[PDB]
Amino acid sequence: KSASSLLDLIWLETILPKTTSFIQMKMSIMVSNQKGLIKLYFLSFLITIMISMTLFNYHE
Amino acid sequence: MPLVYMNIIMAFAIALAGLLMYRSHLMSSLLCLEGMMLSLFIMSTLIILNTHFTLANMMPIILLVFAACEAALGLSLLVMVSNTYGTDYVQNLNLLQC
Amino acid sequence: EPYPDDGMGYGDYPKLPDRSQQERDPWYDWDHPDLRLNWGEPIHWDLDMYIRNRVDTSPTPV
Amino acid sequence: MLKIIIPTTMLLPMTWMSKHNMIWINATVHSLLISLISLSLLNQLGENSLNFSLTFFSDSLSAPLLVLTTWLLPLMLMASQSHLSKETTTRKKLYITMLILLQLFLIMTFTATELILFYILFEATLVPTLIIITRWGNQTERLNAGLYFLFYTLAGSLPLLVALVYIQNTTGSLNFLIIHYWSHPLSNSWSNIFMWLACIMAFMVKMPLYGLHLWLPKAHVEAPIAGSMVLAAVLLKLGGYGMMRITTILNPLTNYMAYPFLMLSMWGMIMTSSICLRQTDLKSLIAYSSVSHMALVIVAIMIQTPWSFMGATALMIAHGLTSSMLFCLANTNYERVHSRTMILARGLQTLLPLMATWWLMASLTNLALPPSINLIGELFIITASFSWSNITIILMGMNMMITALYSLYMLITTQRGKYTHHINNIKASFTRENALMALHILPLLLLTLNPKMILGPLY
Amino acid sequence: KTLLHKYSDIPEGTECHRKAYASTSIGGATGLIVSAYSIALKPPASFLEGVARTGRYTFTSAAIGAIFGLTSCISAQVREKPDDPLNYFIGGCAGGLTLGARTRSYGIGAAACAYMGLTAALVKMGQLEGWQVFAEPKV
Amino acid sequence: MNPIIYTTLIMTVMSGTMLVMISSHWLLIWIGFEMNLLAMIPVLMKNFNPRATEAATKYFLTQATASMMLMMAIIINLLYSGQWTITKMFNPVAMTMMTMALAMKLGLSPFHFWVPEVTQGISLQAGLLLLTWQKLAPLSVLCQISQSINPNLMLTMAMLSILIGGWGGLNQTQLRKIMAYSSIAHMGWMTAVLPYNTTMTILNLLIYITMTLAMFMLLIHSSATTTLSLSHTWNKMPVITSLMMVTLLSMGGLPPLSGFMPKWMIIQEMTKNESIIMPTLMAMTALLNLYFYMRLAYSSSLTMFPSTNNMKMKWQFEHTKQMKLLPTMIVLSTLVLPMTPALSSLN
Amino acid sequence: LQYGPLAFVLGERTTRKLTETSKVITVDGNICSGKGRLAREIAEKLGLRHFPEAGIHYADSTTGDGKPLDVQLSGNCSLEKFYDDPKSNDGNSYRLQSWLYASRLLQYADALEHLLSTGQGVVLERSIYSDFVFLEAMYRQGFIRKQCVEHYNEVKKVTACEYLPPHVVVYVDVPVPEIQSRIQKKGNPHEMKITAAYLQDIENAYKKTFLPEMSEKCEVLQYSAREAEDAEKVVEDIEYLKCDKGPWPDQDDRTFHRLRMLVQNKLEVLNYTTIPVYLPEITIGAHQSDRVFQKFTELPGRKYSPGYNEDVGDKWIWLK
Amino acid sequence: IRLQEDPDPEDENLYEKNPDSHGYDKDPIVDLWNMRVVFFFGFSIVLVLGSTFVAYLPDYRMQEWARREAERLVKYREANGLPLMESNCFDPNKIQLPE
Amino acid sequence: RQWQPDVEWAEQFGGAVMYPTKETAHWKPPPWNDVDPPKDTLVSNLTLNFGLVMELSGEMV
Ligand SMILES: CCCCCCCCCCCCCCCCCC(=O)OC[C@H](COP(=O)(O)OCCN)OC(=O)CCCCCCCCCCCCCCCCC
Ligand SMILES: CCCCCCCCCCCCCCCCCC(=O)OC[C@H](COP(=O)(O)OCCN)OC(=O)CCCCCCCCCCCCCCCCC
Ligand SMILES: CCCCCCCCCCCCCCCCCC(=O)O[C@@H](COC(=O)CCCCCCCCCCCCCCC)COP(=O)(O)OC[C@H](O)CO
Ligand SMILES: Nc1nc2c(ncn2[C@@H]2O[C@H](COP(=O)(O)OP(=O)(O)OP(=O)(O)O)[C@@H](O)[C@H]2O)c(=O)[nH]1
Repeated sequence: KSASSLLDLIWLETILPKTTSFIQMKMSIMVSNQKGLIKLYFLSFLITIMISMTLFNYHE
Repeated sequence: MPLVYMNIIMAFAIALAGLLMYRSHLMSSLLCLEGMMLSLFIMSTLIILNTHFTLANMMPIILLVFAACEAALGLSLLVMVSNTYGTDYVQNLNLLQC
Repeated sequence: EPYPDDGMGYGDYPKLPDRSQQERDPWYDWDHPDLRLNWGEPIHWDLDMYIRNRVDTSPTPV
Repeated sequence: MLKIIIPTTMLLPMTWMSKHNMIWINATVHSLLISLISLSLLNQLGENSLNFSLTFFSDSLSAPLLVLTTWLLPLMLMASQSHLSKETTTRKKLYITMLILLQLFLIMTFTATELILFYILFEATLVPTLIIITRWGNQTERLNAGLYFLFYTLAGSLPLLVALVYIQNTTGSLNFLIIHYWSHPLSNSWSNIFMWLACIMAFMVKMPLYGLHLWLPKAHVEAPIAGSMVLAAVLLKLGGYGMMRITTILNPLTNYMAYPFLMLSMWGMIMTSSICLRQTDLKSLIAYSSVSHMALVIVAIMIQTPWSFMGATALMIAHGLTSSMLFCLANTNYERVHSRTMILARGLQTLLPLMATWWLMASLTNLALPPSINLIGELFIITASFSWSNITIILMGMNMMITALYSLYMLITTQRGKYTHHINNIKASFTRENALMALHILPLLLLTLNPKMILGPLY
Repeated sequence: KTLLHKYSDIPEGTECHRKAYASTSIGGATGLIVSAYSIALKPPASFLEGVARTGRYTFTSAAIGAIFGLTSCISAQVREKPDDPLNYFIGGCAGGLTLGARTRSYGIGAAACAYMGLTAALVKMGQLEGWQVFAEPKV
Repeated sequence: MNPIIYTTLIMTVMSGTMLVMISSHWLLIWIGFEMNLLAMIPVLMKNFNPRATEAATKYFLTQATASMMLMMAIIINLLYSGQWTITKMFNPVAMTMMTMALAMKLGLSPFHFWVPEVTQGISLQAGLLLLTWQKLAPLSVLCQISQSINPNLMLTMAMLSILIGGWGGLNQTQLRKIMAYSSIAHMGWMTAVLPYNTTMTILNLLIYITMTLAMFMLLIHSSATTTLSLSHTWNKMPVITSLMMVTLLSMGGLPPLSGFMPKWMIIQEMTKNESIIMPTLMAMTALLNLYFYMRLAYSSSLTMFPSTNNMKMKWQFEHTKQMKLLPTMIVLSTLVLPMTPALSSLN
Repeated sequence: LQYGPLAFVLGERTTRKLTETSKVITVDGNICSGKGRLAREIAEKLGLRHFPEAGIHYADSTTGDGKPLDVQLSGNCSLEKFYDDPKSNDGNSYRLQSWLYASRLLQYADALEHLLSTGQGVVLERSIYSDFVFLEAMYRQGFIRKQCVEHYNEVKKVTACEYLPPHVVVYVDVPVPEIQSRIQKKGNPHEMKITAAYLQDIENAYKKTFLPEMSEKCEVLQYSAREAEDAEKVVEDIEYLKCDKGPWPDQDDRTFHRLRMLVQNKLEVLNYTTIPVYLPEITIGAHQSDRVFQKFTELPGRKYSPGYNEDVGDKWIWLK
Repeated sequence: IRLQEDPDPEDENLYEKNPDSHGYDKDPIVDLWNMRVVFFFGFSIVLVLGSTFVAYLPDYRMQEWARREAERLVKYREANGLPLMESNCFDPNKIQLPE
Repeated sequence: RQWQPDVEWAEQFGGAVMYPTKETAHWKPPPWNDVDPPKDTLVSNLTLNFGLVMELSGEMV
């Protein structure tokens, strides 16, 4: 119940390896679901332009 | 930096914002694409004409001859999507979802 | 009846009574006489603990 | 080296252009011959490491591993040649190509003189192994197992690459000699703390350490036998070779930081051997057994005392030859019954008499009786660990008591019992199997006479 | 980096009200950035739904910063040790608890404490020893 | 497309990009970019399918404005400096405009959104030109002006490139889409050291181009576009799948394969500049690239996916394309690691 | 070279060599109606290269020596097995139709390549745009299931769209009772056991679904049994027809360059036939497929590339 | 049916064809040579001849030399009445301690 | 024999998204020939009124 199960095969596998897989996966579904509308793409360009020029103080 | 220079670059800035703020018409975006090269032409001309950079008068025309060349292909691109979709509406310009 | 759903991952495995293989009728025919086990009978989740040469739950007189 | 590396490389075109059926013959011929040549490096001079060229050098630690790897190469050939005899000539030739290439990297890695050159080939061993476990595996979980093995090793190795090049820019050259003679005190500081963690985690994952070890039960069990040996018999020690070399610079920060690793290995080795006390797959039984032995090597390195380093190499070599043996043993049954469950094939001494005897000495070597090299390694660590702390003998011996139960457990469950009634396909053991098993245990008991050769670089 | 200077200028273990309000601003500022992107790539419903999405994203980000700044500073006062990296860990991961509180998931809250606390501790090391992430080209 | 017209149109793109690397005038740099843009659109519209028009429209709409934005910082730099020479920019906001304009011509930051679909829509051969020849012209400008770019802006955009590129590849099916996300991840790799050292950016370029061009236009030899379609190729040409895995493993960068050439050299330079957190996270997310690299190799050669009975027909025939320069290109993209001192030659 | 881009650049036009005798006529009639006989006679009368209807081993005919290979090694489906057990779970029914349709793709590509490389006409028996009516007929009879229909339609949409229709199709109508009589005069035992229901199912969807829509892009001249025997007359009608439909009236060298480039690549013309759509009738598993391929590669002449198999006796193998 | 695959054929009894089968491959004659090569190129020359080479190697990591260097150092040191081995490792006279 | 991928293993990779969700639950995979299905053609022969009605294809009638 412990040792072989719980700690191993459940816990030690769900803390380091699988959680990193889940973290890499939850937003993988996101960053690969762009709706394909040109309006949304160029609107994200506006923000990326706006935040970089002055809001992040990237000029200086 | 005088006011006449400011009004042009600011016009470019608002032209840039409207270009990437696609409404439900590709022609309007193409029209708003038309803004900057004219703003670029105007902005370039005041700089070059003011500073008496005689040879640099090249570039204003050089700017226009090719910056209009995309408009040559862009309009045909617009009529191409309007020959299969029958509409310049950009909401249907998303067939490349997957 | 399956094991209690404590989240331990036991699944739908049957909760056979905690009774060692030592508590088997020796004279009854067994397909695995060294384990007193037949064929296809769903074996205990902890068979390798209640096996003949391990923990035995046979009733002591006292 | 050039005198071992070149013959190893030249086996590659030889096997490819060899005769249709003579591939197994010729490859076995010269791989044994190359191992004989590698016996020449077992000699070491007084204190200076045996140096041949700028890029290649050997010491009293690399050479005992070099002979082990080249001696292993014939063994995987014969063990795997049973089932591989039922596919295309190119497929079989591709396998022998891959073992030859895999061995080639191991020989060049162990004698690498530059730490960067060491890391390049140390991680390069992944590619030959990864394809072995995946392509020629005989299960379905191999697909997930290969990913687990590759990603665990790589996720730890990458910080090492960043850490290694940092030493190059700051200190200068990373030659294993110039590093030793120009050791500077790595003072305690948060940047040095992560410097210590990066240079150590890469080798810890490949040990594996308790917690960073779940790739082993998946990789080793699902891997083919030609692989199932090397992932347990040589390249785990490759992580060991990395530790004993990289810790030349990590002083005195190691003693302040070693505590989480020591407790994880020293306490986890009891838990890992407890898994072996209740297991269902024979391959998994030996796999978790390897973790317990390697965990004992993990703690052994970190005291950084003369006795610990000797017992480290002694157990490191002995376990590899041992754990390789048990995988051959599990292979023989797995071919006859076509399953890995322990209780399915109870009773083998009744049907196979000598197989029980080989199983007896195999389970005895893991039991580590005196004067077997396993015992001569574990005993040295116990004394070194006891000098470090008197309490650890409770944990150190507990495994020694626990390891007796499971090491004899498959002996009782498989051999010593009534033969299973329904099974009827057990055949008299082929003379290949018995000859292979003798090739494993005869050097081990012969090595008992002269432990000085394998005792390490501090004898 | 006016907001970044606003936070880092306040000495550790003092002016906790200023440190908290600076923490809210930094947490608030990143709230607008993520929400504005979310509205852009994913078109919401009518504007009231859009600001509802914007409000939620900003609220969590501000809340994570708010409690983190509070506990990261009072810990230095109470424990009388500002230099320790743990002084950021104990509050750095509590933001993960706050994220779990607004998302209603024990697993995601606990895992976020595992990660955010480590990163928050790492940030303290970065300021202490002299770590640089965007280092200028030196060689 | 009449072959004579097709050859001329590629030559113009050949000429347009070549003009950028040989120009010393800011206008002439913008001059070839517009010609290069003007010539690719017909090349992309090779099949005239509605998807191809979608890809061409997206590519034009994201590149023409970048050339327009390109001209904007040119005059502003002209306004504050008065010289068109390709040199350091003497006005900060112009170069802040410049880096974004050049990058979104390329796509590393959220600017990258056009790369995935546009690659998918166009043909496989057309996808090659966009992804192995269009990355030199913007990099040519960035190499020349690398002296004074803001390190904060460039590295952030490089981080986002490899982080977004690797993450999106995991959830992709069409081999064209994995190609775009793999390219996005690698472009951040090559441009991360761009402010620090320029030689190892060009190192990554030649290294990345060789493997990408080889494995793109080898995929053309397989005549497949989906993971399942690529999976079937083991039965027809198992050598192709075997070669597919070698470059795929090289694509990830596992030593001693030559795909580890850039990743190694990049970490060396960033470490030399005291930037050490930057490479480690940069190296970490490279595992995401390997995962879908490894997944594709799983379905290609490492296992055997089910085939189809009608595919027995293909065994009786053979390919007709002469795989121009293909065979040598795998060799120098998976085995050239021992030739590492060749870095000095690029300087 | 084999009409590469260099060839068309240097002057290898296609419309230059086309003459009015360049026709892609097909003779497609009912089952056992002697349409093959009429197709052969038309070829003899005109300058048309006759292409008899492709079978299971037509691919074998065009490859190697033309010797038919093992049925399992060359299709895995046999026509007579479908006759005896049309409802067998082995899927020999749909596999027979699907492989035959792929054989039709090769037949069309060979006809188009010869037509566009020599200018000679071609007469076909049951061209590409014919197999779909039997698939529908076999579907309604119940020999195959619905999922066979959608898959086959998927092949038709993906592949046949890339090709172009015939000039004027020749149709032969012979009544089903006479066809059921015509099967008996043959005497091949697998050919008697076929029911009149399937024969009827062939004919009704024929006149409802092949003649109507092909008529739009290619005229149809019906020839019943009495005029199916007539062959001198039928040539006159096809000569008195200008083919004002399809793309032939507006076909140029540019599209012909693309058409020959794709057709010459025999792999490409059926590259889209092996869609990863997995059907129980068509999906050969990994072990079975691998074993058959080993059988294929061990065969003579196929071990290496054509002209490079030293087993057959290709000399100079070290210098080619 | 779903899939068209041949099942697991069998586990070929290698002993059945040749009763003296050796367990290396199908073909007897090469298989007979297979022990003749693994035994000859194994036990004979890398195990027996291998052992004699390593066991009789020229002395490894000189000890009997170091054992030799003991007696004259101790004999010299004890005979003239000087402690047989000094506490300090390196000469301390030339050591310049800080301040 | 060693385990080999079956049809149920291929369906995992066969979808338009490797790891599907509620958003991708209806995303149809792209057509295999990459030619998306042509929708209804948008051509309108304006019935000209004269005075005789006229049905034109472009300019010519
Ligand atoms: C010492 C100085 C600083 C002191 C203060 C501490 C730092 C500031 C506060 C913490 C900032 C980092 C923590 C995350 C903040 C944003 C959280 C957020 O947006 O949560 C909402 C949402 C989570 O849920 P969601 O994924 O949308 O799924 C459910 C949908 N119904 O998530 C989203 O909608 C967005 C997607 C997930 C999050 C993406 C990453 C956001 C953070 C990026 C790094 C910010 C670093 C800031 C600090 C350093 C720079 C100043
Ligand atoms: C660095 C890490 C490792 C990187 C490489 C790893 C490679 C394998 C990785 C796994 C790949 C997936 C699993 C196996 C896939 C097999 C692919 C394949 O096509 O297999 C079947 C095929 C059949 O063989 P066939 O194509 O007919 O060619 C026979 C030789 N003419 O087989 C083949 O096509 C194979 C053909 C092999 C040809 C070998 C040629 C040898 C030449 C030797 C020259 C010797 C010169 C000696 C000179 C001496 C003096 C100096
Ligand atoms: C998968 C998660 C990680 C698994 C475990 C990996 C090992 C744990 C440690 C992680 C960090 C490894 C990277 C080490 C880089 C080289 C270390 C070294 O040589 O020490 C330097 C210290 O290294 C660092 O500063 C960086 C390492 C510390 C941790 C921060 C980055 C790593 C953690 C985040 C990325 C990895 C985690 C995964 C993310 C998805 C010394 O330089 P310095 O700081 O003194 O520089 C001079 C001056 O003082 C200022 O620079
Ligand atoms: N599945 C399938 N079977 C076909 C096709 N064309 C012909 N067959 C079969 O071919 C077999 C033999 O040819 P028949 O149909 O008897 O005759 P035919 O060649 O069409 O015409 P005749 O030459 O007049 O006899 C029959 O069993 C047909 O069903 C086709 O397109 N698909």
